[PDB]
Amino acid sequence: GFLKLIEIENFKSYKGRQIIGPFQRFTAIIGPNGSGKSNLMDAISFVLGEKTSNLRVKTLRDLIHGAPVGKPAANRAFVSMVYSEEGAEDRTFARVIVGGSSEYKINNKVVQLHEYSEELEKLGILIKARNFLVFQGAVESIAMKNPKERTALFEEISRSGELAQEYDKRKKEMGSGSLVPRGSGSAKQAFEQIKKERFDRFNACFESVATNIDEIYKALSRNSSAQAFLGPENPEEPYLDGINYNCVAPGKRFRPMDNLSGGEKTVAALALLFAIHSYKPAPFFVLDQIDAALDNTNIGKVANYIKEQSTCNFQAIVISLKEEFYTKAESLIGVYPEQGDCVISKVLTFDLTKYPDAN
Amino acid sequence: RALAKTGAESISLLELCRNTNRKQAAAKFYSFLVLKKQQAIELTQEEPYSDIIATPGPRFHGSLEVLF
Ligand SMILES: Nc1ncnc2c1ncn2[C@@H]1O[C@H](COP(=O)(O)OP(=O)(O)O)[C@@H](O)[C@H]1O
Ligand SMILES: [Mg+2]
Repeated sequence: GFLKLIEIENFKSYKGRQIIGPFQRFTAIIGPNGSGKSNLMDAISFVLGEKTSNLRVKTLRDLIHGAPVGKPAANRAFVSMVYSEEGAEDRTFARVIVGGSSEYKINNKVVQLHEYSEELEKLGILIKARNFLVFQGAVESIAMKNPKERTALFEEISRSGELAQEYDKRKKEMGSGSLVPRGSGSAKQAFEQIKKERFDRFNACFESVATNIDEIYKALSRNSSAQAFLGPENPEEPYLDGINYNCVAPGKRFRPMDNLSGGEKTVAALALLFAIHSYKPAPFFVLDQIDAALDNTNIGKVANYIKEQSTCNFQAIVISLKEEFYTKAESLIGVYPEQGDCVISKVLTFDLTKYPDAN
Repeated sequence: RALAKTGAESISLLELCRNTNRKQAAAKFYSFLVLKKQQAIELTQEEPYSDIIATPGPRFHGSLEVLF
């Protein structure tokens, strides 16, 4: 499905009740500095289950408009997502701040966080892996992160990480940790068994992403010269060591990853982002200033990939400071500030498809 | 010479963007956001994707002939 709109009430600078959207398949959020773009990113994170400590506040009630200066606008606030699916009525997912605590609701029925997370997972929205959200200043780290941390991402998405506890126990019972490990046929079999189970869970995900990533990196680069390789440091037990990621940019000679430009690292990061989506598709991505390090050539190639993918595969919500990027979206959500006790954010909507993208 | 540069009671963004291309129209939309931040205009939008109407704000602003 797709994210039809967000409804926000008294959340950070978004005073009062406001509709954000409706979204098109490719929508860009824009506005001058200080208007409330980052607060809107936080509202999206919040309704999708983000922990309060990752939302730039010391307490949940400080997310209520005006609360940080002891002038809270209300005793409650909420963010709501309207999720639409062809052949189905709209479904509303909401998180409400009530009495310093979070209440989760699906179609105005209160649910516990477990069921909220479980219902989202059925839609492709994984609130632990969070593979559909890229924060400001974070896109390059996706391509340059520690190989061992890349393995943890694959263990979370594939659920192979669920087996790590049993794996560790069976390994020790087989003699791991003794000077000369000796294991019976049985304790060895129990370890070979849990190892096969973790291997199969991990590879069901990793092999798909690794065999799809090259085509995606080519399609982002839009050249045949480009190549992307994902490979385990430990081929027999990929979950025990790092996942190597190396690329050859098109018309370029090979370089290691920390030698690439910010923009080249960005494209490599997005290829991995979208290769994960080819295995476990998310309905939408929220991308906060991922164009920061992109030159205009790469902005064009990324926007074209989104546009030639937003019809069918996924929806893209981007926050952008660069007109070269956001003028390629179907609609703009413009954020502006209003004067008050605190900064108040409000939004306008603008349909770019009315105008020729030409001269 | 500067006294004769009279203006309207409201400005329609969609009217401003008639016969513009996408980049020009986006830039006018963005300028409305900046003018509002500067309190040079007030903004109304009846519903999402309706026309966006500017009226004078509580702060003076120069060069409004070129902005509109
Ligand atoms: N709970 C709140 N109540 C009122 N205003 C808030 C609250 N939280 C943040 N703000 C205000 O919102 C503004 C920051 O908004 P932000 O989204 O970061 O702007 P930008 O568009 O540059 O990303 C600050 O003035 C900040 O004090
Ligand atoms: Mg910001």
